[PDB]
Amino acid sequence: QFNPYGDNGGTILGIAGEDFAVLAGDTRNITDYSINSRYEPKVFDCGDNIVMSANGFAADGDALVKRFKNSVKWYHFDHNDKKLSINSAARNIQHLLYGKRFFPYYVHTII
Amino acid sequence: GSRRYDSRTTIFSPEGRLYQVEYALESISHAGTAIGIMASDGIVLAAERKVTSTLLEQDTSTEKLYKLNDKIAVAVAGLTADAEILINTARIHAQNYLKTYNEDIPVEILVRRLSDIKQGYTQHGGLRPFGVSFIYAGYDDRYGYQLYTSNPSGNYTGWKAISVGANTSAAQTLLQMDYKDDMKVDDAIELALKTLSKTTDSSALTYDRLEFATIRKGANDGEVYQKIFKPQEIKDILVKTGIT
Amino acid sequence: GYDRALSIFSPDGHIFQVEYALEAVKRGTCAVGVKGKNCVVLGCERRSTLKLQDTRITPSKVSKIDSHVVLSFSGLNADSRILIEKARVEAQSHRLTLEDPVTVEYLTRYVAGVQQRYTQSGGVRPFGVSTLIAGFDPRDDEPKLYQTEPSGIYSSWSAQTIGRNSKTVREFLEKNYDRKEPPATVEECVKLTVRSLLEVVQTGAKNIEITVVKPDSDIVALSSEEINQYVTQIEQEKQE
Amino acid sequence: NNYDGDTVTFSPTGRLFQVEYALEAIKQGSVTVGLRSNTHAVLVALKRNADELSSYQKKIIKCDEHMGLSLAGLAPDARVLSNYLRQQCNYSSLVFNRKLAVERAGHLLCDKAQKNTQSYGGRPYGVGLLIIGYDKSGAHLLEFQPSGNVTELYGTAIGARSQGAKTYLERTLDTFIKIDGNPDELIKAGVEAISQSLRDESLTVDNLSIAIVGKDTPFTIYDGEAVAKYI
Amino acid sequence: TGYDLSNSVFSPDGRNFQVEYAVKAVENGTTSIGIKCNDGVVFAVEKLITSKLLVPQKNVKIQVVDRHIGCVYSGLIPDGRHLVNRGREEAASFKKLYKTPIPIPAFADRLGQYVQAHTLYNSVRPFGVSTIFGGVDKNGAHLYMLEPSGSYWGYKGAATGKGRQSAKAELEKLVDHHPEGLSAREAVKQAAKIIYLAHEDNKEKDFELEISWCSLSETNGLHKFVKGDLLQEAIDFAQKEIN
Amino acid sequence: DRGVSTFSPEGRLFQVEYSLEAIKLGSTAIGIATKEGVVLGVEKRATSPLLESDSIEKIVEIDRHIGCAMSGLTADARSMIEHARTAAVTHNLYYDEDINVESLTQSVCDLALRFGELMSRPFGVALLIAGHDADDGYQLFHAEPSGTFYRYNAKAIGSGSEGAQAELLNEWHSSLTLKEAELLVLKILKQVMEEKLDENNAQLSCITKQDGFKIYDNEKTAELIKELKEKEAAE
Amino acid sequence: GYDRHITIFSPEGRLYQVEYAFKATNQTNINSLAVRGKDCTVVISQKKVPDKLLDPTTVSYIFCISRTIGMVVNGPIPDARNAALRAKAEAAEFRYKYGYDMPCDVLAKRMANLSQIYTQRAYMRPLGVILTFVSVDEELGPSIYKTDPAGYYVGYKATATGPKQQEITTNLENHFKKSKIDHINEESWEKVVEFAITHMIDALGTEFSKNDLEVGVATKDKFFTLSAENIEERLVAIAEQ
Amino acid sequence: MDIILGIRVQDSVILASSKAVTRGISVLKDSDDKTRQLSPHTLMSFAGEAGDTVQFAEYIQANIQLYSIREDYELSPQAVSSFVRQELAKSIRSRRPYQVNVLIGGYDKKKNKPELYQIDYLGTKVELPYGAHGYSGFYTFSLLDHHYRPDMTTEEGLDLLKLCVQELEKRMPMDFKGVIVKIVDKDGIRQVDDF
Amino acid sequence: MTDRYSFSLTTFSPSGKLGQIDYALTAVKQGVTSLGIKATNGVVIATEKKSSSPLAMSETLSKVSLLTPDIGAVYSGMGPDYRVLVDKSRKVAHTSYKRIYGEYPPTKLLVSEVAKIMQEATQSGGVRPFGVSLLIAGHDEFNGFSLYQVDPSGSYFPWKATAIGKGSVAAKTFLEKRWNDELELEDAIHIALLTLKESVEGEFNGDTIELAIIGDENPDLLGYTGIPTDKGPRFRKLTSQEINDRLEAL
Ligand SMILES: [Cl-]
Repeated sequence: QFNPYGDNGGTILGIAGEDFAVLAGDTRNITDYSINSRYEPKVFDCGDNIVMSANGFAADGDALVKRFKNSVKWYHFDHNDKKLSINSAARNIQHLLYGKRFFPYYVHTII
Repeated sequence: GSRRYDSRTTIFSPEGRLYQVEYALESISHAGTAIGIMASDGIVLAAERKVTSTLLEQDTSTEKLYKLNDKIAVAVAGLTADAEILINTARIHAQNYLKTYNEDIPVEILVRRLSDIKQGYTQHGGLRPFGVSFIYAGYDDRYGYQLYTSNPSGNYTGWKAISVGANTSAAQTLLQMDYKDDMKVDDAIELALKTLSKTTDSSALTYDRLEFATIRKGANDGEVYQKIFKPQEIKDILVKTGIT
Repeated sequence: GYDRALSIFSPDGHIFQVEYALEAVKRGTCAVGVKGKNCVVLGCERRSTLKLQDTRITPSKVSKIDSHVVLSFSGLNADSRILIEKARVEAQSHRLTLEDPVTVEYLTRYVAGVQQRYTQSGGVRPFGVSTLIAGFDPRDDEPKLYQTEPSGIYSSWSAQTIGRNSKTVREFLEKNYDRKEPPATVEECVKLTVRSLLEVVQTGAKNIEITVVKPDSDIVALSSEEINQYVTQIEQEKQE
Repeated sequence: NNYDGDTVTFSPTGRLFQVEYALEAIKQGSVTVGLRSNTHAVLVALKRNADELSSYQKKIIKCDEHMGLSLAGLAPDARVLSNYLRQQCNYSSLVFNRKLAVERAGHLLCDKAQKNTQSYGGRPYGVGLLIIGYDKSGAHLLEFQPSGNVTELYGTAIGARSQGAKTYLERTLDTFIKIDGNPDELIKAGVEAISQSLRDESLTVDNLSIAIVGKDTPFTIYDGEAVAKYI
Repeated sequence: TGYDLSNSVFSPDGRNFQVEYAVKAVENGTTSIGIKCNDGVVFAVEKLITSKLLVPQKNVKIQVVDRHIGCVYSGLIPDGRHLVNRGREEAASFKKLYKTPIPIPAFADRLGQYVQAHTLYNSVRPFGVSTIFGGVDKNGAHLYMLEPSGSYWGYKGAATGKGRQSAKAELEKLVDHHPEGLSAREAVKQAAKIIYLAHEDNKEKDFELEISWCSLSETNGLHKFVKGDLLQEAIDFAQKEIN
Repeated sequence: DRGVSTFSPEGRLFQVEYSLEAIKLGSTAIGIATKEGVVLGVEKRATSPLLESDSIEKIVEIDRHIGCAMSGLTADARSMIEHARTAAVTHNLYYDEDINVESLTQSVCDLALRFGELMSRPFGVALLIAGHDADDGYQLFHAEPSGTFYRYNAKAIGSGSEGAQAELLNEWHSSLTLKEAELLVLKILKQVMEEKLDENNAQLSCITKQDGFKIYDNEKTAELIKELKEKEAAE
Repeated sequence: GYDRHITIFSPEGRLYQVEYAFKATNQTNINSLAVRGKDCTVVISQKKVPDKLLDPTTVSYIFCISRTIGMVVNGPIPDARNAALRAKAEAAEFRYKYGYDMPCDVLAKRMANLSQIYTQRAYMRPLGVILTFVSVDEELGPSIYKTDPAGYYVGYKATATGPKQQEITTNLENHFKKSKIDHINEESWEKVVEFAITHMIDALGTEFSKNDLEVGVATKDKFFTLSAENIEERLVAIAEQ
Repeated sequence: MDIILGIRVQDSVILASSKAVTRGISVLKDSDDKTRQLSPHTLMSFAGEAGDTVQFAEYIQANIQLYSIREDYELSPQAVSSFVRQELAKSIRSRRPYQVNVLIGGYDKKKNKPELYQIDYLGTKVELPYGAHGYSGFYTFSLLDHHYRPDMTTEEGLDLLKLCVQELEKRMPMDFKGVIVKIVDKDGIRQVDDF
Repeated sequence: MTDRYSFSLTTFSPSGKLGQIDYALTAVKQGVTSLGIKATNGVVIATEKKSSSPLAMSETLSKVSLLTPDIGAVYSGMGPDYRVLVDKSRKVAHTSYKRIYGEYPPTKLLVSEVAKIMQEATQSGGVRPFGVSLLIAGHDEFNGFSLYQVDPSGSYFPWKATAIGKGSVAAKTFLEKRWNDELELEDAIHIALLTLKESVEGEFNGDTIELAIIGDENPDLLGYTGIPTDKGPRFRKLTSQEINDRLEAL
């Protein structure tokens, strides 16, 4: 039977300071016991000073980042170029994820 | 587009009338008269067939009087084809109620639903209304014997005695004159036949131009019987009251 | 599906099908609502060109939407059944989800919304009906009377009338109803309602229907004799 | 006359009057100008108010980082059409990782407008559009008419008294086409162009709207104090 | 009367006036032609230069369907684009199911049936274009012309637009003077001459010439636009003949 | 007849133009924007004295930061308000923030041209939408059945509009206090109204950043009416 | 008078749109004729190619519907090709559904039923065409069945259609009065084609070159059209007698 | 859910229904009323799947109340029971069937007779002198087969019911936290508070 | 595109008439005469075969059609409309009856279904009424022999004997003089041929006349043997030769 999920490994980490924040992630991408790439970035600048990573199943990770990046674009189009605040991004990403509640994005997401 | 050819069947006149309903009523006023009279021990239905030919098969015929269930019948004035569409809907509705509640449908409930269907054709869908007026005669254990009428507008009302179709104005005046509340079925039979005889556009009322039916409790104990009269029985009842 | 836009704007900014629906209301039998200090009374004209009627079974002019709210109307009778049915269904649906019966304002707002929808939907004509909706909110003793019309607008009234010759009876009510002192009792409210109909009706025989709604689902319809006593009493005070 | 009831009817001389009436709504609209060099493309628009208490109706809309347009006529119709362009640009990016060619953008608008001119019940769009962009073949300017006709130009103008600017640009053609690597000069030429369409009114600070896209410039709009430089 | 107010209504003659009215829109358009040759077809069209501000070579009117068919039309340009979009859909579904690229007669009937369908109902408008189209398939070269009614035939030469009669006369001379056949390169030159000669009926605004061709030997059976040296050579041949 | 989405020879939509005539028959509504808030006022216009005037609802809340006034076929406004409220609440659910006043207005205006042969006809009501957001501060918008909306410093709609607008042109300046705006709405309403203005046939409301959208009591408006009459007599 | 624009009854019980579709039938100014032999069914039609720029091989009003059925159309080519594509599709589906080739008369009935629908349904116009179907049916033998915009259809001993149809019809009637039989008593289809052209020449009063005619022939298990040279061969044979 | 019982006597129908609502290893409530009044003289008790029970009960209640308002009339217990049966008979072939078992106790005012109907989730209807759903029947039916008489008074019925509850409290594995008892007769529906 | 005609094309005029139905009856009046006569042991339906051309084979055009083995139909008015009605009628006898009860519908009920189809063409969106009147003759075990007329409105009436179309007025009067309740099937066939001759102008033989009967079961026309309860169709079309035999003793 076809299994629509896979595991691409890797790990990510976010820490916040007083006037800054970091989002780190290793660049290794794997399936089973093989290395697919030694440098495949999974931390992205999404605009409006928001960085994002969706780690786990890379196909779902990329799909989510792609949809959120597109969401930032349309937020500007619909609300007079207003900056998307981090709290508003968080709420938006919840709806992106929960919209696939019964066929989930197989990822841990950090912004 | 097709807007050009749309009659707009469901609109108001400047006076606030529905053109198509009014014109359908005008159509019905040329159909053969039908009379319903409600007595204390039963109901009479009497209707005049539309100008008959001598080669028409009179016994195997039905044009005016139709059975909806064992307790309810209707007299028809208007387009027969339109009436059968509605009669079949009414027959199914009765069975739906019986299937749901295990009790025969109360007369008004059946009358309301049939009248509601008519109403719909006057408010939405762009279709012509049904050119039919019904006289409903029936019995249930809540109100006993009941007469109703409905017309193309989907409006319905209850009656002690009523006529539909041709010469209703003259027929109603005659019924209003000789009707009284303590009346019996056999008296009502006579009144019905006498009224048609005086309002008819024919030369003389004969058995072959009539349909007749009674709804009595004249079965055996606390139950109701529908009697759609055979040709010979109409011939006899016409002699018994001395019309022929 | 039949799609035609039947209700549209004319050059002067009128929607004629809505306005012609008001003419159907003007043709209907007169209906009046008067609210007292502790009640609302709904009075209705019944035309007398129809003798040989059976009043046991003939549809009554005032309908119960729930045990605490009533609806009367003026206009096309067949049209009103559709509004009443929808209102009754919404009444039960509200009790089911909110666990509380409808307020008279809410029930009125729903009925008016239905009417409005039929003024800008394709393939339908507006309702040829205006309604008087009266009752008492759950656990409340303040009387409520509302009026709706084909356009969809609705409002609250101390007393109001609709139907044929309603302008005559409105005139009567406008000088005979004191806002500072509404009919303090049931008897006073029924009388002022019967008086207002007698300006327009004819004989006070089987021409007038009266329904009284009191708080906590207390609705009763008066009989001929009960109403006839009001008719008899009013005429004797008039000969003065 | 008898043939203007809907878009689906041809007149005896082969005209579509509903489309022509839609074209008329553009003519009543406020003037907007478009022009380009080999490095940049510039939109200039005169904005219109209801009175002295109202805002000035925005004429310019961004479609992507490399594309946008200006409008003359029914503004809601421009919103529908710009939204369609935003989606089409977006589809090209998400599916093909490709910036939509300004030429394809024109073909897509043509075909969307056309469908509204051949079916019953619909109506033509009542707005004209000037689309500017910078893609893999350099700077571009397009003119959209709701008849479906889209045209690529060095410069143009649509709206009331657009003929003044259109004549000016026709004279200035050899000058402004070679304003390469100089944004402020290409705008100056466009601001002088739109000045040939003014009557009794002159360009003020809450009246003028300028947009620019080019080689090293994302599609960006200037309003208010940012256009004071050009008056 | 009123028979002409609604598409698909027969007049007492047996005519569909709305289609005849669409034909008037075609007669108002610029001239376009098609010349069938030895092993292919050549298409050319008149592009009126309305203003100095039009970018030369950059408002292309001839359109390709699949990789082997070319289409040109006169009249309402958007209507022509709609027809080509459908043509491309038809050709794609034919190639999907049957593998082989759509034959020209097959493609001709696809457009024909689609245009004919827009004369069957009052809820659609007829097409405001006559379309000249063709290419090379397994049976050689084919040239077609399709009209608003849905009527189409195969042609040795075809012309439509404001200068159709001038162009038709010029086409008939070529058919008479070359019974054996015209070469692809010759037909390109002749197309340029005919467009210049047909421009006399539209001579207020000067114009821009656009040519394309499909030839088994010259373009390998694929549709290509004529550009650069071959275009200027064809323009010069035409300029020499008008003087 | 003719199509509902037909253009006139002058390039305008018949049904949209005709709905604008319906709005001219409506009761007057006025809005004034200040740096201290936006004031919304309407003429109630009861058709009969027996009608209980406080049941006339022509000023309406969309969200805490956005209010709305109406003029024309007011029954048409119900679904517009329902949409506006859902749009506002939905945006807060999706983005954990208040929706911009302009974005709300654009959403309502998107419904407008969704008619044809979608609803059967345009709306017969104009809206004045007033609110506050952090980006553009206090704002007043006029939303029409054409689908068009303009931002206004002050605006009147309805039967008395062209006279009231000319008055607003003279009176408005960029330094008006909220109290000054309140009085100005009352003054101009009293001018264009048929019957004599009081607390029962006119209604005031405002939106401020601090307290949000508030409809005034009949007691509060009555005192502003008294303050206005005294100030006009005082010179 | 909108009863003349769509297919509803006029006060006299007529359908004008159907009547006007009949007039569209003669718009091409072409006459067609069909006859039956012992073994075959021959249909002939005039071929008028006025424009010198036309490719004459693409101008045709005879269609091969199936391997066994041929159809000639009287009426404008767009409607003609519309009818032909539907007929082809219908005949193909019949074979797939029922396991045997669609008979000429059954296809005729089916196409006549479709035409009837356009006379009753308002949104669809009638096609301005008359369709003559020919075959050698495996049960009924040589067959001619003809359809019109009214939805009428019937079988024929022989038939003609077009502007000058009455002349050809009476000419054929007079021959069958003389011969006393239902068909052309001839062995080869070649001579039945010759009979067809001969009697068209007499009735129309015109001479034909090889490019003025169009010929379809139905035999057992195939219907085919003739080339210009096949017709020329046939024209020579008539002249030499 | 769990225990619902019904006894029809000379002049009334008595319904007893357990008060516990248990989820997992916790009794979440001990005062739950597993009943709805459908009309003034008709009461329905219910047991089965969580959520399903109350949802079905209230849905039926809304429909009967709607009927009452429309016709200004009270449906007979027989008619109501047939409506309820049909709804369950529909449900059993749906994508997700209602897993609810009901008892309907009513007093027919036209007949002046008490009536008790037992209907399971499949839509299996029977009229009975006494009824039970679930495991309760396995103790109560035999008990009632012995002690029940058709002419008993409401008081005799209540004592007969006490005997059933006592047996269930002795032999049933689970603590059902007692019963709420309601009587349906000519005067309508009333609740016994001290049981 | 799509059928935008979702509204009625037949509507009531101020006088109450339904225009399109009236005009459909006018089309029936123009139609060629057809008739039906009911005997004690059968029913006969007859009509003239109006040939459109002498080159046409009028055998290929059947005006009298079998609907069920015991029911036949003939018409006056528009042929194409009749043809599709026969298709629909044959199907509805199966779908709404035979596929449910395993037997053919009684005449009155099949007639009822055809009448419904014709009524709907009088009310539904974007259609004109059918331009035909039908005469349906049939037999069934519990009703015996019967004859019905169905009009464009959808109305149907049972007849002892009647005619429709061109010369119906004269033909009905002729039938009134000749019909009695003791007519045997052969006597009814004789009267049918006499009545038709009055309305027919040209040739009057078995090739210009179409005639069918509803009579005894025909085991020879069943096509199989072995089931005692299946005894064959009561509908039979008289041959061209069978008509000429009766035209000599006329
Ligand atoms: Cl068929």
